[PDB]
Amino acid sequence: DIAVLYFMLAIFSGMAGTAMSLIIRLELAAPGSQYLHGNSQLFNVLVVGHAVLMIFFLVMPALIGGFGNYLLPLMIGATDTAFPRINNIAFWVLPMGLVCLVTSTLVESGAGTGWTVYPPLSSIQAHSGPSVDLAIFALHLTSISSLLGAINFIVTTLNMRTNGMTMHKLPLFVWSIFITAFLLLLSLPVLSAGITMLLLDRNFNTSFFEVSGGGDPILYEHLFWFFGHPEVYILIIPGFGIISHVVSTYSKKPVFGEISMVYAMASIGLLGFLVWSHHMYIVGLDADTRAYFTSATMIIAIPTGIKIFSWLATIHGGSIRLATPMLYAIAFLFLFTMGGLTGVALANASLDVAFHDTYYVVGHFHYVLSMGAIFSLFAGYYYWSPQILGLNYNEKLAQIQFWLIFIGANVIFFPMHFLGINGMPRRIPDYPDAFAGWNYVASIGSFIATLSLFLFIYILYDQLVNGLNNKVNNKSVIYNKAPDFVESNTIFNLNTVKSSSIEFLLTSPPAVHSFNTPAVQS
Amino acid sequence: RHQQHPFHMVMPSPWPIVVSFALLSLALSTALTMHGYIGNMNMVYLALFVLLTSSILWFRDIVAEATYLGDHTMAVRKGINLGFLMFVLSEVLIFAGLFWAYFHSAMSPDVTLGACWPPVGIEAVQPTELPLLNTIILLSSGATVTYSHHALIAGNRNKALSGLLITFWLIVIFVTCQYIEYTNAAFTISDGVYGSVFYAGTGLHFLHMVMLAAMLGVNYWRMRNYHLTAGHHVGYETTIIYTHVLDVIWLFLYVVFYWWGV
Amino acid sequence: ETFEEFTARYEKEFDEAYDLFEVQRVLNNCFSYDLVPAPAVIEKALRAARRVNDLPTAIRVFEALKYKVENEDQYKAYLDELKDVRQELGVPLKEELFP
Amino acid sequence: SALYLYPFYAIFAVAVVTPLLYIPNAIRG
Amino acid sequence: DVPTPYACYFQDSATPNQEGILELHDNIMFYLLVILGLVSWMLYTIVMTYSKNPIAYKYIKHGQTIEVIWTIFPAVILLIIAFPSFILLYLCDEVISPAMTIKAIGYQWYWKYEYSDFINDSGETVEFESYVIPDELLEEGQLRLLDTDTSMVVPVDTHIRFVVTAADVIHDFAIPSLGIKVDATPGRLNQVSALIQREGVFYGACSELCGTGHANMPIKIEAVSLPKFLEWLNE
Amino acid sequence: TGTIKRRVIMDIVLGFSLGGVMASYWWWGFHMDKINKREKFYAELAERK
Amino acid sequence: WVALPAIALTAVNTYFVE
Amino acid sequence: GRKTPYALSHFGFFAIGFAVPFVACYVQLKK
Amino acid sequence: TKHCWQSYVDYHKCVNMKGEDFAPCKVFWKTYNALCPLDWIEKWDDQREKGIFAGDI
Amino acid sequence: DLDQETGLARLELLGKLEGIDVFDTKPLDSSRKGTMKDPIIIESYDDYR
Amino acid sequence: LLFSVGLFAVVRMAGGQDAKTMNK
Ligand code: HEA
Ligand code: HEA
Ligand code: CUA
Ligand SMILES: [Cu+2]
Repeated sequence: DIAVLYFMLAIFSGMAGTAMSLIIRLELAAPGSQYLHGNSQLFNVLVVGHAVLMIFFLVMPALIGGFGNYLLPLMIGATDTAFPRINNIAFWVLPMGLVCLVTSTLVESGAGTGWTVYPPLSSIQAHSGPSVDLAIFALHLTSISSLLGAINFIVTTLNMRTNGMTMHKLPLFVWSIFITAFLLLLSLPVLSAGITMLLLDRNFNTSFFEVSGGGDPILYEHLFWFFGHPEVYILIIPGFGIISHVVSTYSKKPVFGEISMVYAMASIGLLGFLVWSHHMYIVGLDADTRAYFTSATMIIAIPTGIKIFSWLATIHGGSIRLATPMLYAIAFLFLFTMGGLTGVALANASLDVAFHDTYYVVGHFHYVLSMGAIFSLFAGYYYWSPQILGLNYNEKLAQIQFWLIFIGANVIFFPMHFLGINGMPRRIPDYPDAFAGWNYVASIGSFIATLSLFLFIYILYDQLVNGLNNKVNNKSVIYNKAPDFVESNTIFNLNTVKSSSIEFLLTSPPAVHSFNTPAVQS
Repeated sequence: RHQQHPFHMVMPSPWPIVVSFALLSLALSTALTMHGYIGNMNMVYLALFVLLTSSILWFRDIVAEATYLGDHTMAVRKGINLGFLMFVLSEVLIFAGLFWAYFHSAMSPDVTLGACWPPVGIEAVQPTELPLLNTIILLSSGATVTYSHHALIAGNRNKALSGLLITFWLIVIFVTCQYIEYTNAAFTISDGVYGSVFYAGTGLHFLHMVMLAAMLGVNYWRMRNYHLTAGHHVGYETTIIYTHVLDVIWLFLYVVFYWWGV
Repeated sequence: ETFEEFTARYEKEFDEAYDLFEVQRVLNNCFSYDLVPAPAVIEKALRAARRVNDLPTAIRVFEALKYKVENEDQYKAYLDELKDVRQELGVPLKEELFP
Repeated sequence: SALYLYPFYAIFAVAVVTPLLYIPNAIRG
Repeated sequence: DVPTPYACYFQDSATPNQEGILELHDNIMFYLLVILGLVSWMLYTIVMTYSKNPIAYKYIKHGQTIEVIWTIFPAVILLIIAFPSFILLYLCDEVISPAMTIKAIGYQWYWKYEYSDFINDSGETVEFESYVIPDELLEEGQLRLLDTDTSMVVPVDTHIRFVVTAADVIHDFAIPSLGIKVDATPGRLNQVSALIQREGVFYGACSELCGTGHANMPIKIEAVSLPKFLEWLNE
Repeated sequence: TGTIKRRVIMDIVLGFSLGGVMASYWWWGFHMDKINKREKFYAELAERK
Repeated sequence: WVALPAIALTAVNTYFVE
Repeated sequence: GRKTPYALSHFGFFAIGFAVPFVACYVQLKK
Repeated sequence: TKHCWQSYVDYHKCVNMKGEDFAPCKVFWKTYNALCPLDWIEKWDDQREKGIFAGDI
Repeated sequence: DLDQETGLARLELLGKLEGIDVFDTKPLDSSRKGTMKDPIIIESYDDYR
Repeated sequence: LLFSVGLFAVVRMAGGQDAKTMNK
């Protein structure tokens, strides 16, 4: 259905975003080498094209909606997504925004001013290169399209619940992206209102986030925070669902703590809205207010810790089978524990006053968001891809892609925790002379990681040629070897095509109209 | 007996309306960003008109699916009801964004340009001449449709048409009165940090209400072709009342500027 | 939950063998718990292996206890009692077989 | 019917042709 | 002090502010590193020492009381990690002590300063606009992109307040050698009270982006004693 | 109980111990290097004016 | 019915004031 | 096609998707 | 000090109106010279000579 | 609302007053053996369900 | 990894700071 083009546009935009990574880091190698435009002419335009194109165009559609519109109805048992007309709306809205964003890059000067476009004089003074209106419209359509898919996923896992599943033992990806869309509702239209406010300010000269008229930019600063903090929780929580499923099926289908897991995910969904706070702790709010803020970011750090202790208990005591998605899950877990550690580090009160807009926070958020989200999307593709695409994915090249990604991204984003505390500024085009050390090996690592992306492209072209002696069966047979089936059902569905080893039983590729008969749980 | 799945299907992905709405939104992008700095006055109105027309085409095909082909059932009824009842709670957030923006601009005083809010140079309207009629006309709108609903349940036609048409002819009068209020206002969009937060938290209702009048004009054209019936609960039948709850929360906006603001 | 009610309950469930994959599935799950299997359970296992007309699962239970046997001393003790049980069974060690 | 869908298809066709004619003026001034 | 190539830590602490930040930073890094040693030993032991046999253990989603034990354990980690955060915020936030006032304002490519703690013998509030040094004007001895021509000069052992605003896309001055970070908003002002420990020129840079000239905005400050600041006439 | 109970107890307790000794030698070594170097430098600048 | 009619009559009486 | 149903459209499609930041950067550096 | 607007209005609603000795207003004059900028005094003197300065007077 | 196309609203009203539901809403767990000697019975308007 | 590091070495090393002596 929508999923195949939905994934093709994600890969297109991902190679565009890695090209932006290539250009930005190739400039950041040595002082003033590759590009003469060390200014917001072309360079801050490149970092905004990079950031907003890649977060909005890659992790957001593939992680929520691709696995959503292909794998939420197939895991809950639904025929199609409950409003089949507006997935089609939202996804065809998306590449019009890709055209809108590349038009924002192309025009005369370029008002690209970072992905978090702060008002005070991003105003009509910058609109001789009026790009930033096109950038905020591309973000506005991506905003409403993710909203539309969020409503669709909520209503699909509400009314089209197949008579198997009650609300007490639900799958983790299903309940995961239900919490994700239920969390997306409560944060999207606030920033839609902020888009139309500041667009009215920079078009029809009423200027309430700007300087004149006593306009105050801190209202917008609260607004885009209040959107962008649950935005990154949208960025990670279906990733937690996918990591739960791969940690399940490659080691041990008895996983640790389901009801505890879904309670912890609802705890993250509760406590994740009301701390927009740490992102500009520094600005000079009140002391009791910022102390309450610092205290509550610790309590948003608790339940994710409970979840990763649960998966730590899960991989323990199970027959691990080190395929490529199990390597993705174990690398996910190791790097995300350290990223949440540095989260607690930045989460303190009196340390953002030394850590804001430096490369220490940059290494931290690249660490959690890049490692977590892209390792989860890696696990999702190399996990569900022979089911949907019907072809086996040449396991040895998947192994070398994993190792090459791991060492490349690690040697990129580990030196930033050294470059940051010494006092690098953020989005610096030309850094001082005493910072030339670690950016060189960061550039080496960026070429390593884009080589691994090109290796992924050769694997994606190798998805044509039906290897049989490379990868056939996840969760190899226990003690049987003469009987042949998918070897695991911890609840006894086994109805027609749905079971407890959920949706591995459709066919390869699944039919254009599956689910004729309603499934049942034991 | 030959049976089936209760939830239904539509025309497949090569469908002109999903490409139409998307290329339309790209035309709206080019309109809003090329009239703003190169100056094409004609086609932003063309983009708004083609948006309205494609919305009515999309709506006409889905109401053809509703009644002219007869697809929806009780599960799909509860699904559309719950979806566009959670759409109310989604609208509460974009509401509360402007609500909290004005709450911050009035609770925290800007030390320049009238530290007391409303500022020195801008004077608010007295809430007793026209707005005392506005709260009561919204209260009557919210008070007579809950009897119009029992009138539609009871099966008669003249009483339901009476309550319905006095409600919505009355709110056409409300469209005219809000137009004359925010025409006769002295301070404008370009004033303070007060003007285009107050005019924003009235123009949102202006946008919602012209969309509301379009939606109920098409609802009445649907009513006059014997489409809707008191047993015809198809799914559009229940999505017509919740804008009264939206007007109750509009009254909740309305109260924060009169009793607590000045 | 304890040792003895486990032994009784799953020997009662275990004399419901009647088949190849049924006895192999109940061998799998009754072997995969968090306790070492009783010698009476493995005597019923070998007798059910005689009932279901299959020899290599009667080899497979022995390498399964060779992994799970948690030391070498209990392994030699099981080799003794299971050795004269083999003399009344006829099943070989893998270490006696060399595939 | 479709007798109004044909001129609507026409005005949509020009409404998605002419902004693509607008964008070289947007890049070239 | 100054950044250095291949640097592990940050610059030298000359404030009780940076002494407290370094102390609390080593505290939180200590708790972070016991948690990292934990999870590294866990993942190595599980993945390597569990080669396996093809059975997985039976026990399904459970473990109530020992699981809630290791959910109560992060809470005591938070309390012990957050009490020094509370005492250091209480020690750092207050500004009541009498202090010299120097005020800054920055317009997209520079800063300028004003000395009005003490109406001097001339009685005039002074100004100087701290611009940059471009490629042609390079003193080859001094270091590039931290080159501010007209330095701040501040007496040692003196409480100093930075009561700043800005315009013209706004941004923030941050000197990581002494640890300052404020808003410099167009309409709102804020202070930060800080003495200094030693003498010596201290270097900083601009945190928040302003746009086409976010690169070329260096920020420095010189630290002298009381009589050398007393001799600093023609301010 | 059995082997998996013995292994979770020994494993988590030795993980506590190894993380504790890694961060304890780290904090002792580097934090005492800080107290030596910085308190000696402040001793020079204060006791020698 | 009584919530609609008499309250709407009082509404039309209060509307004629201003 | 006769030579490219999807044999080169993957390579060429990704070449375009990698090369459009290059031509955007080129026309923005030319200004 | 806190709410610099109150300090400025305190010694600006001095000798213009409310004829007072120059020393208690001079205390707040010295308070405004520190702690509060000097470039914007041209702006909030233009606001006063225009007559739509935000002070109550 | 009778005599309209697609009488799926018939058996909601019909099954509402007589019991037999419309679109086989009901679940199943017959507390069985799962054994090939007596498997769970399969009823369909087809040979595969 | 060798092809990545070698490609990095043979793409660009040109036009940096003034001189090592200037740093001194
Ligand atoms: C999906 C991405 C993602 C995720 C999940 C997080 C999660 C967290 N982030 Fe981060 N963060 C970002 C992405 C993310 N962040 C981005 C993009 C920015 C700003 C950049 C900008 O926008 O430009 C940012 C900014 C940011 C700041 C702003 C500082 C500044 O601007 O300089 C801070 C400070 O508090 C912070 C902290 C945290 C914390 C505490 C968590 C916590 O949720 C993590 C908690 C997890 C655990 C703690 C790990 C598991 C537990 C243990 C291993 C065992 C027990 C240990 C403890 C509980 C003590 N984040
Ligand atoms: C989506 C998240 C994401 C990812 C993956 C990356 C990946 C990379 N980023 Fe970026 N980056 C951001 C999001 C991301 N970044 C954000 C928000 C900013 C801040 C912007 C600013 O504030 O202006 C930023 C900023 C940023 C900076 C500026 C620092 C600043 O001042 O803050 C630099 C500097 O060179 C940089 C480099 C890189 C590099 C070399 C990679 C490399 O890791 C790239 C190599 C990785 C890949 C190979 C992944 C390929 C992925 C796919 C194609 C799809 C997914 C999976 C497949 C199916 C293959 N990034
Ligand atoms: Cu401001 Cu740089
Ligand atoms: Cu955050």
